[PDB]
Amino acid sequence: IVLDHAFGQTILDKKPERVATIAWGNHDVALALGIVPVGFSKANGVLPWTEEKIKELNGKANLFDDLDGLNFEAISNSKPDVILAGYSGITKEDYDTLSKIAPVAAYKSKPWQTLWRDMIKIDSKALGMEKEGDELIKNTEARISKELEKHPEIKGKIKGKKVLFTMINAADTSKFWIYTSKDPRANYLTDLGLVFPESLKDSFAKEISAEEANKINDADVIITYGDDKTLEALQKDPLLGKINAIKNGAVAVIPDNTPLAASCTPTPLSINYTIEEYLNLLGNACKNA
Repeated sequence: IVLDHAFGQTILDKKPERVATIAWGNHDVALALGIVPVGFSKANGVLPWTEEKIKELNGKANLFDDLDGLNFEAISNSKPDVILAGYSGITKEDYDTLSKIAPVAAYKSKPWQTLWRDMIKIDSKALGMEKEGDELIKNTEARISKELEKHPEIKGKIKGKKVLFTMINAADTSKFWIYTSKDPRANYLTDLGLVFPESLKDSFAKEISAEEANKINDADVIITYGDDKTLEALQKDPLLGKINAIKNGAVAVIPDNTPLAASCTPTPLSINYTIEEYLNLLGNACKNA
């Protein structure tokens, strides 16, 4: 197997008997394909849906201690035939260091800029299951499509609505992050029927000033990580409270440090697990748009 990526070409094992994954989501792609990794990146350490699939494949979860950074000794100790990194933020040196252990399936373009469909495409190809990658993508799309046609009143409230995904901190509202269309969590919203406003363009996210906030003023609905005081807080903000979607209360707050929060960057396993919960949260927010 030949694989082209941001760092060149990778000769991969057609039948990898031992699979390691790093970064976010990559393990879910392997797992959704019936492969239990010999080790995958510990999450901030396993999400409910990742555990559910591991159990269903009669496996156990082996975790790399990837919090402070890549654990090169851990990945090496698991003895992989392939390292899945289709969605990751690896640097040129990361790729080189990792390549001394096993062939690496890196992202195609730039760090942290891989849509959930491409993540499957790269990770499945690196496992010698490119055709099965097609089916996984199709099955995942079917799950999304049948959820929206299943609840036409939620579909009706959210379709056509312009949306921005943000990271806002109540501690500091002078600066906040906007996720771009190259970000998997933002682009996922377009799979749901939402659209991007005219003020979005590259990177996966960009810092913006609250003065530049009137550029985000053409969004119908806003999504951000937060808590039960987030919306009330943003409405109280001298500048951010003047924004359309915030003023209207059309803000979808994803509870920070919950499984729902992690699923925002979608995998076929996470989508299958949290889409009802995610649509319900979006549905109510878009009611205020």
